[PDB]
Amino acid sequence: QTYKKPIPLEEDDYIEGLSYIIQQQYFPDLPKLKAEVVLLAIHEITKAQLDGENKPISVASYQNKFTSEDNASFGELMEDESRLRAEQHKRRFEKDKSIKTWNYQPKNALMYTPETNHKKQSTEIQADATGLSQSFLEAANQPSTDPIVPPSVNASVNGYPLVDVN
Amino acid sequence: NAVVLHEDKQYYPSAEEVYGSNVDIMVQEQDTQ
Amino acid sequence: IDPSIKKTEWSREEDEKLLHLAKLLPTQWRTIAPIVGRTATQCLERYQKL
Amino acid sequence: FIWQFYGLVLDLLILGLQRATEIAGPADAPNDFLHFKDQATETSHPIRL
Amino acid sequence: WPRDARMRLMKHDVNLGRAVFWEIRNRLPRSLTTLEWEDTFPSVYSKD
Amino acid sequence: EVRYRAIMRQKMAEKEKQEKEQRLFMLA
Amino acid sequence: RRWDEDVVFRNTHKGVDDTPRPGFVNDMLRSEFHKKFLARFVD
Amino acid sequence: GIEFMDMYSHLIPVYSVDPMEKICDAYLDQYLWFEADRRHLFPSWVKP
Amino acid sequence: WTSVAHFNRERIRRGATVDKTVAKKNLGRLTRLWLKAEQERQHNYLKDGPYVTADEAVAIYTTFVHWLESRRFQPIPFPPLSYKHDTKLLVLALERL
Repeated sequence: QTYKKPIPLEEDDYIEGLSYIIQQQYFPDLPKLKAEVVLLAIHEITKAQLDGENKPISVASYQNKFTSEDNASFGELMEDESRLRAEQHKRRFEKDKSIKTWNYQPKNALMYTPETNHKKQSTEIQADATGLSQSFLEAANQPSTDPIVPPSVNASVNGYPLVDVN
Repeated sequence: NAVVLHEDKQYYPSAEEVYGSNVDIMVQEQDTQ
Repeated sequence: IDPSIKKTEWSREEDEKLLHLAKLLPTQWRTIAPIVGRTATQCLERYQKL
Repeated sequence: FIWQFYGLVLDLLILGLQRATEIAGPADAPNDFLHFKDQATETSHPIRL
Repeated sequence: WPRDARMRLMKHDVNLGRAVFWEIRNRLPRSLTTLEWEDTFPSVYSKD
Repeated sequence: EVRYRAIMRQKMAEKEKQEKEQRLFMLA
Repeated sequence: RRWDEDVVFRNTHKGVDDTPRPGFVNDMLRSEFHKKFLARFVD
Repeated sequence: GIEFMDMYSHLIPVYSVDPMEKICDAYLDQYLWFEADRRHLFPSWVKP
Repeated sequence: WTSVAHFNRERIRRGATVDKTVAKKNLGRLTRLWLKAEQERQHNYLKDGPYVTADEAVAIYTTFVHWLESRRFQPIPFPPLSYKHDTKLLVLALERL
């Protein structure tokens, strides 16, 4: 389930589909909020893929299957210089027998950085955590405490009155 | 599909992978006497 | 000065590569330049000209 | 400056938006350095300072 | 500090300090930062 | 989203001001 | 918990461990010792 | 240019930038720090 | 080379040496070693893509946007040609240089 290639959608289909996935998760109040101001088939495929499971799709899964046309046109463009330079690099660079010494590899681990050879998934995200509800922002705007009396008045200080003679 | 961070990168196979499971792999960094 | 610099006119393949990279990494011309094949100043001037 | 606001971003990750708003206070009337608006907000979360 | 002024390694307090470090560290993505236990010292004040 | 919410907030403030104007006309 | 359910990221360090002990890499520049040395003496 | 300043227990990386670019960066630094303080960008727990 | 660098830096950190030449030599060795490591790290970053995933970046940007709009932050504008404090900021910068 790793080798599967993304399908090359057209751009405005890709961005429109991408924009929908973000809005359904990080800006859930956007569609309703559009109405107060005034007053394609791809996204249908994504919903129908897992109609049984109500879990909305994520940004990663959308881009793990759907990719734009330029992001897929650029890949073939860059695959040519890699495959073209392969031939360029390979041309630029009784009885008894003779000595044999080691094995030769064009890329060393001493002069060039080597390759890689070593359940791995985590970091769930709360979408509601990314914004502040209007109800909460109302609460943290209301002054409220026990007012402490000033030490002195017009003439008691610390409560005990200033004594006259009379 | 996961990304490997630079600190978590491993370039070389484990000694058990390269030598098999029938060999005693000893890593004696520190003295015992 | 150095001969490695390609001062010829911009081919179409490297032009689209430059467009794609300039979209991918906003600013950051010193890293776009090696992938495109030209120098950073050449890439920036070409993008501005486009 | 570049570091000081990228590290203000990490502050909201560690604290969360509600606790950050409680700690910093209103935009028009910001709190003191290590003081809260009232004891109701101060004691409503384990994070004090 | 002279001991009897350091932190007393009570089981509950040690667990609480390590739990706080664990939670706060989990709050941060590993891609952009991390917290090392060798640079962190959570000091607990309690009845112990 | 921010620009839409700003429009909505300013329009709700306009609603408050116009209803306050109506109430001040009604008190007269 | 209500007190930790506020934040964005969770379980970011769920599957991490301490260090490869039996690993002996015959490369002084990629061994654990060198990485620790560079992380300590360069700040 | 990049070089390290020896503290004998850790090394401080020192970056040497071009003169005119230094002047432009300094002006941008001053302007940004002055503007941000006026507009209350940093919420009082950032230090120093 | 690397073993000698390790040994001499540990000796310098303890404080066992007073040679000026040894300190300079070891500073050079450590600068070279750190630069090799840093170059490898940049190469790996280009190879292995952005370590911060798309989901993390979107969440961070969204939370920062919500935080900024909660405080009604007014974005900093480009310094106009007719700016009152231009000379004062300029003189402060020149003094610090």
